[PDB]
Amino acid sequence: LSEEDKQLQDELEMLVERLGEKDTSLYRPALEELRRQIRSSTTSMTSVPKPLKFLRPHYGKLKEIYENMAPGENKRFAADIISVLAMTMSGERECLKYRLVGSQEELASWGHEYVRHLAGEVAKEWQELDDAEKVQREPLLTLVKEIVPYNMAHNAEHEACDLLMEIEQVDMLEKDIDENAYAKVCLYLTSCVNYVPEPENSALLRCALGVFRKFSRFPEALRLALMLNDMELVEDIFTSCKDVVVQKQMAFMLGRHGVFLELSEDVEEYEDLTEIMSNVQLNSNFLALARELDIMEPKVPDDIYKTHLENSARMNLASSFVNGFVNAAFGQDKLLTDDGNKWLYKNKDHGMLSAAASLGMILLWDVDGGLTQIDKYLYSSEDYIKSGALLACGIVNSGVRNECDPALALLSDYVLHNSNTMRLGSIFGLGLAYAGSNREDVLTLLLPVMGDSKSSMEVAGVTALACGMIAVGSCNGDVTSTILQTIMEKSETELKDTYARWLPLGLGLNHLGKGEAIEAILAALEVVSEPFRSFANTLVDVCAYAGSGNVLKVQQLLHICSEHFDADMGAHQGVAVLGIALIAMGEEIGAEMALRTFGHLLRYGEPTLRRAVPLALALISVSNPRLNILDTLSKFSHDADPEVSYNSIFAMGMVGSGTNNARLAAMLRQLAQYHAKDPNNLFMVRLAQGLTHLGKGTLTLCPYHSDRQLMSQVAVAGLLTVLVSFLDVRNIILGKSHYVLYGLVAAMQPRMLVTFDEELRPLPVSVRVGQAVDVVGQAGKPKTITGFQTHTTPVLLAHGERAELATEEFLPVTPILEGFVILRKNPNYDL
Amino acid sequence: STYSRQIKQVEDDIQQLLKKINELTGIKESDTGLAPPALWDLAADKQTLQSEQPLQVARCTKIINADSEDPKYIINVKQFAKFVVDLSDQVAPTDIEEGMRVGVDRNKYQIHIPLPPKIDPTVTMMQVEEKPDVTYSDVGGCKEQIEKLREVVETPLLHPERFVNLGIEPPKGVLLFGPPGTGKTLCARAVANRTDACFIRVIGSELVQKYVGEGARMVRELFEMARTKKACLIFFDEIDAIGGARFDDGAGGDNEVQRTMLELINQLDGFDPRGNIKVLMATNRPDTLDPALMRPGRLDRKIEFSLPDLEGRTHIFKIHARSMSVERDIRFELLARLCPNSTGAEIRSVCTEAGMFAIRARRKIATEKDFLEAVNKVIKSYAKFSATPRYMTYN
Ligand SMILES: Nc1ncnc2c1ncn2[C@@H]1O[C@H](COP(=O)(O)OP(=O)(O)OP(=O)(O)O)[C@@H](O)[C@H]1O
Ligand SMILES: [Mg+2]
Repeated sequence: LSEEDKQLQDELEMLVERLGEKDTSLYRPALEELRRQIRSSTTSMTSVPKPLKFLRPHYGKLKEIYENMAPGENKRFAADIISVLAMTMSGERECLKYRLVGSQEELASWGHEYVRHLAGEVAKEWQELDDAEKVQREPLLTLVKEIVPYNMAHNAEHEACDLLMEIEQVDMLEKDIDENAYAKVCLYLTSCVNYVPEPENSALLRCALGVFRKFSRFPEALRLALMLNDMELVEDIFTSCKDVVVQKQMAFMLGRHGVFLELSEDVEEYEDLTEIMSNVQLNSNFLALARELDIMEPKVPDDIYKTHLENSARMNLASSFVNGFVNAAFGQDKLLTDDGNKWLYKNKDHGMLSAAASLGMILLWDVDGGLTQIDKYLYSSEDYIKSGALLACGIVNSGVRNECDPALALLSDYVLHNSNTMRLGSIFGLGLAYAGSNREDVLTLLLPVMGDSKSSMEVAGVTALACGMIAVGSCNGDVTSTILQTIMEKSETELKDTYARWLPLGLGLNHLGKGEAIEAILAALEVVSEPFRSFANTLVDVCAYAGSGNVLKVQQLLHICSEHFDADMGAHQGVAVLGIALIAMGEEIGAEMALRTFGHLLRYGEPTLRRAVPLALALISVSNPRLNILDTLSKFSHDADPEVSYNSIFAMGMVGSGTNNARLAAMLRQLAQYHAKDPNNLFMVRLAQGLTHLGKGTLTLCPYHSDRQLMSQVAVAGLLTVLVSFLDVRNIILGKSHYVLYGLVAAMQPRMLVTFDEELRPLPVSVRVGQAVDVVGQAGKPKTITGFQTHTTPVLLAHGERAELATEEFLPVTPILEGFVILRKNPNYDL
Repeated sequence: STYSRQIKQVEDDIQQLLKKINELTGIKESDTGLAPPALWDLAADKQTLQSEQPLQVARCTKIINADSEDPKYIINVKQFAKFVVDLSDQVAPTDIEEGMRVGVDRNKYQIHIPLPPKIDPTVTMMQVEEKPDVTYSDVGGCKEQIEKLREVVETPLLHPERFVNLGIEPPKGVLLFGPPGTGKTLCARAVANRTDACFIRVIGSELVQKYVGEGARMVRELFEMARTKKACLIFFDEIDAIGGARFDDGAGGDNEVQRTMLELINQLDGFDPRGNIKVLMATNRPDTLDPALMRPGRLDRKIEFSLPDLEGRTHIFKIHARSMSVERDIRFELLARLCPNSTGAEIRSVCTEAGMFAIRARRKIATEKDFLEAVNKVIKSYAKFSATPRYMTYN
């Protein structure tokens, strides 16, 4: 028994005896001495007074002092000792109570651990309190308004965040944000938003947006509003800022995201801002990069096949697809930019459809120059060539918004053509050209095509895909109504055709990421016959919850996948398998968790169940060639089920799409050797080889940009089109409708880091590129990149690779160093 | 700390859930080489065990009456026996040749499947399957050397059409020589990274074997398995281990190693054509190599990796200090001038030691003074242990 411990044990009686005397003259000194005695051990975090823990029963003698008479000073320090003690046991409605009724002085005077426990209890009882107890939170608001600045004082900002999150009162947080902690609190709140459900999703999003707006951090505020898809808020953020350069960077971000604004002519620098937001300069910037990165030389599909190291109509069509994919958006090719008539006629039947359309891929984003090469094939007499060039028009115009619409002009006069092939090219090109535009003129021109009697089921599905791509995520009433009319007008036997599968997809594309706006749509779909009704319902529900991570919807999809059927009735199981990926793709933890579920689906599932797992893997890891998914797909590349093999090979191509991965190229070459005598598998292998070297390794199909926090709805729509069409790869892809692969054009973006001056000229700068590191939690300055290398700015960023300016000569306008970034000379540098 | 109890609760729940999942699915054993149960095609395994009979590996020795309709094949079943058998009905008579390995059944030993030639596993592992992480951009001051190497070992494989049209036979052998640390193996790694054909790395010390004639056997099998590919590259690092000049010292001085070198020479340029193999050897002692090995047709190109000049040393300094957190005004030209005859390895060590000097002083940026101290420590202080002055007499 320690002598000082024995003294504090004496205070359990002698000080209580001082509080046992009737007169109050001995009450104040003893109580004040006890209040300071608590702080005596509170000066050490690990040290706690064990004798007061024996004073817990002694509250019975002190029960009357803190309860039975005036609260001036007698109960004041008497209750605080009980509160400090209540930190030790459960403290249910106790540790809060005495601090609430007792002394109401500065909270941190009683310790950081004590106030942490008090805040936890505050949240716990705030959950308990009902509406009628609104007259019970008067002191609670004061406690939180004093706790939050205290937590921010000692770099415990994250602990502060939980407090207002639990009580659903994050609103006042913006009031107490200082300039030294706004970045950390905003980063933590944004990192939290991927897991909290509605309405706390939007609540947290708007609170962090307000914190950013208060500090004039316009680029990240615009990013955050884009995550909220609040067009009014996008407009408000864009026109609130007075800095022209910051507005230019924000315009670059909007153009990359596919969101466009109609500025007023009164706004200064309207011309250049509109050009930036319309991506008209994207082609020139990409070509300048390629010239700098000395990759302007065209690549023949032979250089990809590498048949000299290896110890037909389908072959030619696959080679044209490879030529289009490898040379995408480069404008030059040794095989079609030359006299391609011999090559183009080397293909037969619908191959001539894709091959000519492939000629539009090399001219991607180059509308002015691309149409100049389309025009020659626009006058071809053969039915396939003209419509292939028509679709190449839209492919060329895809991703760039031209003020004078060329694609609409060239494709309007062929959407009601008597030939179904000219139609087929025209709607698909129009959809690719105006994806994510919600243009009422284009939609009104396109919509009656679906209801036309001459329009075949293939044409109706193509029209649905297009109208969905124009109105992706817009919840367009007209498109929804006409798609419903087309769906319920068709006969039950007509719905057996897989092209009808595209009708819900466009409908699903209409409400992509909207969430709970499908209940009316689902009620409308209930009247549709089965098993098409289940397919349509699953498709639209998944598209509505795309990129949300809602575990409840994933549970529903897994319940759909659970009951297997001894094909015709089991079609929607593949859609559910794809939907697991479509929902889990939002955040990394969910995707890695869903990888195991995909493995289990491949293991226990039926053929139709396991024929879609490769598509789910491709969707969840597109342009992200992580070795686990690649090995999983390789294990099933030579699968007994032909459809599983085709889907696995195409998923291997999509996963490493644009990555130029050497290992994946070796695997694809080995598969080409193995599948030499199988035309379908060899065609899939050639497609995968073409995708793996997409844009000569300078393009990505990943729908997520801005540090994988912003979802590109157009990219999601294109990937969804291709992957859902791959649910019937035998009839659509390997059949006569391989042109649907050009939907990937909607998802093609350059993995870019181009630093511009304040006058938009290129500005080479030394930068560090390395794998992104999560910087949530750990305080101070933690490194956000590991295993990095120093390159000049015109460099391609792989998936998950962040870039930080190596020096401090330039300040970036936006924290996110992706795409086109404007740099400003640092005043502090060269001081 | 308020979430700690719930953190531990959910963590224990997750661990119990993972164990429960592993209970139904699998993931166990792993010492008997069992794949995860998701890959178990047990019905197909049983069907293979029944239908697919085992086949003993034998070697065909002689074909009697190959012309007629009853050709008999003498096979040597390894350590088992020797038999006179006939081909199965599912094998064409022209698919079996004398001296080739075949696979026969255990009942009548009829030849069932022609088999690839036997290759030593040590020879098989010598082929490179993971390309190195070095490109030609990581080699500075060797512009002419890299160009000469690429136009022999890479250009003919990449674009053979430019050579056949003009009746041009490109060189099929390159010897990289120079003092240690000059970049011979670095350039070889760059070649292996850029190459698309089969790349085989052979270290000369790996061709030294305990028994007589074994090294020549490994060389023969290396060139046999190199010929089973349309295009192939063999890298002979430190070829002076076995490539020494032949001599007669009374006793049997280096007779077996000389036989290995003679076998390599015979494979390179002998009675039989070598094939599409393009060999590549690197050594810091080219003066010790045999004159027959140093002859065109075996080593056609002799690329010298001499010490970098001032421009080359500046280029190497830029290469190795690219990712350095250096100051703004580092005079890399001055640093290159301060180490006249220095290999690229010394320059890399100078960069690393400058970084280490900056780190030791708890500084995040290395100044020019740090690079000067690094030059003093590496180029000057360590000059006692420099391999340069002794080895440029050999090159
Ligand atoms: N020309 C060069 N450019 C850049 N770095 C170089 C150059 N030469 C050497 N180095 C560096 O020095 C190291 C020396 O190792 P390397 O394998 O190139 O030596 P080497 O010439 O094969 O030597 P040895 O004869 O002892 O085998 C390389 O790994 C590289 O980091
Ligand atoms: Mg070496």
